Amino acid sequence: DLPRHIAVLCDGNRRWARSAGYDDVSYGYRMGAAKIAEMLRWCHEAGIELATVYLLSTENLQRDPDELAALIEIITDVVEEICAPANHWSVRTVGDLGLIGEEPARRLRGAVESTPEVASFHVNVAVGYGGRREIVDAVRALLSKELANGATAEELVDAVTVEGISENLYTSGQPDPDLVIRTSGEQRLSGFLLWQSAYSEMWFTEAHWPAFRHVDFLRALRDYSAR
Amino acid sequence: DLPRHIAVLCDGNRRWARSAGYDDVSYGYRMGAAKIAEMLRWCHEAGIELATVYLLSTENLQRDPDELAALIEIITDVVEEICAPANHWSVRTVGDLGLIGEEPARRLRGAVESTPEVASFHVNVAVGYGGRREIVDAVRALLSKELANGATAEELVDAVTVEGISENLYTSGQPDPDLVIRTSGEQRLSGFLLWQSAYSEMWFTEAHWPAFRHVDFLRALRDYSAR
Repeated sequence: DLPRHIAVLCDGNRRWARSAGYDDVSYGYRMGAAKIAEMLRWCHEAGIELATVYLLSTENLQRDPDELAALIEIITDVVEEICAPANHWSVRTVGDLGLIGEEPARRLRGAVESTPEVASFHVNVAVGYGGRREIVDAVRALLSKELANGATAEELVDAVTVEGISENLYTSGQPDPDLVIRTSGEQRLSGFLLWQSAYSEMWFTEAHWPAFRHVDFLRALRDYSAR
Repeated sequence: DLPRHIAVLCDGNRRWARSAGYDDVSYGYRMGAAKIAEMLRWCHEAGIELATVYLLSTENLQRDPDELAALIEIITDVVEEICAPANHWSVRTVGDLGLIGEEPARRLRGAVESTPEVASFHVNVAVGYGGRREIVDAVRALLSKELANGATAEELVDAVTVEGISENLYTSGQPDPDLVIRTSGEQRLSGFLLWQSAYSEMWFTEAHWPAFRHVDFLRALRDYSAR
């Protein structure tokens, strides 16, 4: 009836800013960041237990460093606001922080570790995230645990299961995404929460992320309800 | 401009049959089967190199046995027609044929093995297929091979890679889908070609599968191209 877990991909930050004729396209990320905060607030008040925001892809790391640095700092403010003690939200990083750089990773880890584990609203921040690699790391995690418990090489070949992989993903012990909000008219996949979102409802809007409004969010929820 | 690989999901058969007034939902499946044959001709003539058709999922295998019996008969005739040597189409099967009964397994496998290996047009038929289940089996094929190369327990733990899984799936050595077409307005995912379609375009229509027309197929290529 209500999504137990909503996943949001924020497409169209640069495209949005170019439409309005902003020469300086990092501006789009600032507005997208403001919007993420408002989205989490909407989710939170709607009664949704888990929201997963897409903050950074291995794709995004192919951008020009003059703008990537701006984007990395923006992501870090966003996370430090999500983790603010006044929210009392439980926060988890989904992805590798080994790709974003030393000082920002530090700031991000510091912020997320200060949040409670028990809460009524949970947020996953997807940073340094790729879906096929999540799956690969879940398999190696699974196979190290089996080796630690004393499995032989013959017994490992058969240790892999669908439950074992779920348990060893970044989103271990969480519900799978019930609804996947995709924006800027994008009907492409990104391999975001690739394994977990195998059976999620897709919802699309034409609006670019910085232009996403509460009225669009209620449309999303109604459409989910009506399916 | 134009897809190399189009994957198709044929939902709505039963709903279509009940919409037309039939007491027997097998009219929908028989009509879906006609539509598959037509679809494949369209792809071929349009210039598409690989088509993937989703014939039977592991979900579907839980049906009433007498309805599944009759569905699998329809699927078998579908594949036998697809493999007609007039076509000179290359056919692979994608999924566990060990789930559908021995006589259908034999008939299907002998129709496909009779098709050429080198052809201008390739067709995948997905029978007894599941996305997460396909990943698990690719992993176990991977580890099985390297054990046979005399790898140690701890060597197996590290052997799993993205490129290693891409090699051991049912779609081994084939291009990933560019475009994925789903029907009955279902904006779910159902894990069809989960790994391979991580970065594919999705195209949706409200029309049940047995109502699919050449014009929708044209609308799908037009949307794909303009994206």
